[PDB]
Amino acid sequence: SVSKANVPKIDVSPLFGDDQAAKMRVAQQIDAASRDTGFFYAVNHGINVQRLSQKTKEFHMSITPEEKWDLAIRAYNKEHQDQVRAGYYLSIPGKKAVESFCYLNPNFTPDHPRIQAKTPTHEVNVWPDETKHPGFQDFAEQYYWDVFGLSSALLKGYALALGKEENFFARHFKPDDTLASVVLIRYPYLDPYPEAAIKTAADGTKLSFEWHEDVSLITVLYQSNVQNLQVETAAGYQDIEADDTGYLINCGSYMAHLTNNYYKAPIHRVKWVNAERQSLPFFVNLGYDSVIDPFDPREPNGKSDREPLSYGDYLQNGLVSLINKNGQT
Ligand SMILES: CC(C)[C@@H](NC(=O)[C@H](CS)NC(=O)CCC[C@H](N)C(=O)O)C(=O)O
Ligand SMILES: [Fe+3]
Repeated sequence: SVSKANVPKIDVSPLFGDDQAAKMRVAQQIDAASRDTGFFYAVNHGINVQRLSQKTKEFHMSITPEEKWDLAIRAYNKEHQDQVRAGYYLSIPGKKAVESFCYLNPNFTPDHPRIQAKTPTHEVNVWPDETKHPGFQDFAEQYYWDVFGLSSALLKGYALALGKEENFFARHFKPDDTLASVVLIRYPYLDPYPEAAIKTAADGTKLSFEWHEDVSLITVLYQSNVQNLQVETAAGYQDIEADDTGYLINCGSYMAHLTNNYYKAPIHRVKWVNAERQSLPFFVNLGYDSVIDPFDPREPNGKSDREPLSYGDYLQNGLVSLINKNGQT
């Protein structure tokens, strides 16, 4: 018997306005969800997720093996030594079902100083041919700033929930240097489904992706309406209900670090379900030199003995660790 997680639906629209009391009431709900299971659904977010799902589908279903090779990250293409984060992540027929496309800050150009200095985790996005995928790059770049704006509002709610001024996190979340990423993940229907892409958990559950903590400040996830996520609690894993109109929100391990585990990074995993579906996370990352002094909301003085962690060092070590533990995606 698997129980269902209590994932509240929070109306985040006051975070875009100037009703300070209404923002505090949103902040309380974010606090409550972050201290409970760690997940909530953001509703009334203003983002056209229907156009998002349709444009992502057309891209996933029309891209050819030739274009996948030309866009592949260096894990699949030795010629692309500079693409570690951005590019296409190929499925392996008969072996690996999941495939995805990842892109970073569109402001990362050859003219960008972080690219000029060859700073790790900074890459220039690669895109498919415009004539083969008309308007895809325009949609994708626009979506990046749409979810950026939504994430900036959410960070105001998280700051207020912790008793800080509303720009506590958002001041480090800037369009010119953010390391945030969009990942357009396809989970295909396959008949027969390759058993090499199905992992069996310790409790017998069939998984597509094992347990993990998110490498992020927060994660802003859209998924199609197929139930798949489970969150770990002390009483075991609980199913997270699907909702293809809202964004699912949770903290990453950088939030757990700076709050002295007051807001934990929930451990979650992906159940195996043989169904064509989408998973579209936006990983809210700060700048390479972003540092937030850790604090403890439990203590009256808020003092913490945790070392400040440069976000760039956190992100580089976290992305490598996630590959070593859960595998190349
Ligand atoms: C759980 C979902 C968010 C999704 N999993 C994921 O997106 C998993 C676990 S959070 N994330 C990753 O592998 C890290 C991708 C980071 C990205 N390439 C970058 O350079 O920033 C899924 O459906 O598998
Ligand atoms: Fe995750």
